[PDB]
Amino acid sequence: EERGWKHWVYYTCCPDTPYLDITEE
Amino acid sequence: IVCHTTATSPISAVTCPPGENLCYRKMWCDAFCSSRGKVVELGCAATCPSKKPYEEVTCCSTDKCNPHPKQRPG
Repeated sequence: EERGWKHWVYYTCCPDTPYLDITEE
Repeated sequence: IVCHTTATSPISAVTCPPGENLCYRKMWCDAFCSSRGKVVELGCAATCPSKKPYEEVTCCSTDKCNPHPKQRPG
């Protein structure tokens, strides 16, 4: 319904702890 | 060429139309030094600079040649 653009933060060390950024007003 | 990136919901992957088709693998320290882990940003460049400042960067020129290290063999 919203959907923003493209924002991420992938930390080397852990795959189960991904830092995702899409939209958050 | 093809290329990966870290920005949308999951890992993003698109082809670079212009001359800049090189897939760089940028990585520095974000919490691994503190608590969480090292940062990783996947992108497509043409003039892959030096990561000496304070980080790392793998310059490659092959289809989505910028995959993740810890994240891949799930």
